[PDB]
Amino acid sequence: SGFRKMAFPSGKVEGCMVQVTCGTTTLNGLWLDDTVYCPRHVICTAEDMLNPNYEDLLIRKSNHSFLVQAGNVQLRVIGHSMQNCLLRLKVDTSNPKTPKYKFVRIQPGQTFSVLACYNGSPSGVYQCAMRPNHTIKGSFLNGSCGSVGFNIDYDCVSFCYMHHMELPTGVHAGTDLEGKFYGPFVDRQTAQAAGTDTTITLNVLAWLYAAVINGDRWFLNRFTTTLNDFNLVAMKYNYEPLTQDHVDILGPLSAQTGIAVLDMCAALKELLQNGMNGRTILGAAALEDEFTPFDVVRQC
Amino acid sequence: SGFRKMAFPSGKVEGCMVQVTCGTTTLNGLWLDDTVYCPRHVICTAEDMLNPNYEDLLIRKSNHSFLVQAGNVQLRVIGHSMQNCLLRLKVDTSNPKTPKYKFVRIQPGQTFSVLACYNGSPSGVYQCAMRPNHTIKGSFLNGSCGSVGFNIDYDCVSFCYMHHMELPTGVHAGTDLEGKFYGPFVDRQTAQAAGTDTTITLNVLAWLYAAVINGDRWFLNRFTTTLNDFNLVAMKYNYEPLTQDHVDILGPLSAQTGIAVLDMCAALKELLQNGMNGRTILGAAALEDEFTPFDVVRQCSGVTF
Repeated sequence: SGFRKMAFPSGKVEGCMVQVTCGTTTLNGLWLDDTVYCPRHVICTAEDMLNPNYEDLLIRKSNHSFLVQAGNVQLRVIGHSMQNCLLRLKVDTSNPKTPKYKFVRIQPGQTFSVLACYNGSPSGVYQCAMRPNHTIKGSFLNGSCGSVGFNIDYDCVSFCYMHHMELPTGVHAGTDLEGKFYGPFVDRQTAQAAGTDTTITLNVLAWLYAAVINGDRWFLNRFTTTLNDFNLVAMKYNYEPLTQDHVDILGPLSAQTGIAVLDMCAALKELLQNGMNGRTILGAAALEDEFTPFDVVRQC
Repeated sequence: SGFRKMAFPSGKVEGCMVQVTCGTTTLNGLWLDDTVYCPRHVICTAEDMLNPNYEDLLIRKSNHSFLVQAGNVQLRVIGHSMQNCLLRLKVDTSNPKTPKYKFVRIQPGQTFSVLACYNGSPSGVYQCAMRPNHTIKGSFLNGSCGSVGFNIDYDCVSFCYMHHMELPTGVHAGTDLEGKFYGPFVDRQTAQAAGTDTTITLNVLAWLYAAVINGDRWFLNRFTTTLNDFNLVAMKYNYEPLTQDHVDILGPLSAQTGIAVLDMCAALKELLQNGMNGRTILGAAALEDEFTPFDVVRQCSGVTF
């Protein structure tokens, strides 16, 4: 009955991780059935990343150029095709561990589990949220490229992210499982930057509801607010504006705590204005926003 | 790379999770080769939790009393025996997913990952620490009893925790995989409470070396301290006394940054006396105490399994 940053169990994804090498470059690939997805920049080398032409680089590559490996075993790549920023290699072996899966594109503010990898082997798993500026603040040392974010519903894995690169600020950028980047980024060593990021207002409130559900109700107050006035304040603090939609989503949690949503806004409003009094919420000494209402409901 | 709180990949432990039932009581079990480990209070029903005689209740228990399930399939239990607060069920089938493994008892301040399960099916994995008062600030709903905690080494899974129960505090308590409780707790619905917690000073130091490694180093200074002086401060802020033995466990991290342990203590000392000044460390508004010296080497030196 506590509150941990939880990830989905990583098992189904672990049995999908492989290693993909081209010359001196190695990163991670996701092996599903007879297909291996990985970031297309596994083909660039040195003075390529300096704006390269992937069509041009790919056409010059042969199926034997790709050294794919599941543990000891190489897998024979018997075909390929680019799809936006991914490579979709074909192989002569099917992965018997392939779980029920689908590809989904995820909205900013949502969360997922990341199984970080290096040379095809799992290092660790962790939960995070897609920032509103489309970056993710993960733990990603060079070589982790091709790690995947995923969600798990019952038996079925929804892949939503593959890591590609780190930005200057030190945050990370990637694509869905169809090669589409998240955010206005390109896989080239051109100097790009993160859009400004806001705090995920919807998540903070869910987190605050999770505090209450756990016997922590010190931040609560008696006043209320309109949606209008809460936004006027929250946006001053670089919080994302709040929509009636966001309010409804908080419906079940309010029902469960008895605390009205705008009242909880009134609480957050006060927390934003008046520091935090050195007090802690769920052990945190700042406000958390990498928890969705779904998550809170799930864990609590 | 940022710096997150990572759990170990849970696949190998997922492969050993099962469902154990005695009448109405359904919890989780750990299936290794032909043994299933679960908390012995699975035998209890209702007010048996109120100080029960496990020795006598079990004497009346018969093998087929136990309903053990992996996925849809039933695992025939063909024998049982108690080991402190655990049941050891014998089954007719060796677990084909049994990983290389061992049991170890963990010490206060050490960390590990928990795979929280329900009806023998995993729901989530997270990273927590064994508190100084011998509790764990976990996340458990009812049904999670039998959920296990582990660390992985190369290929070898080290099981160190099996969840039994929650305290009035909202914290959690359970055993090593030999049935031995952590701290002074017994598996009975009686009146037990956790002692006051302290901040795991060793870990906070590790967390600070971590920051430095990531180039987050605004908090260092050109000064040092003694154990005694650092301890006279720490203890005012409810930090655990740092021992010479602790100092040695930081050796790898102090060598990799070339910053002496006592030199970092002096910086910690000043963080305590002067707060953080609105600034952050690894983006955190506060000091982290649940990353071990080991966790850091691991996560900052891309170690896989």
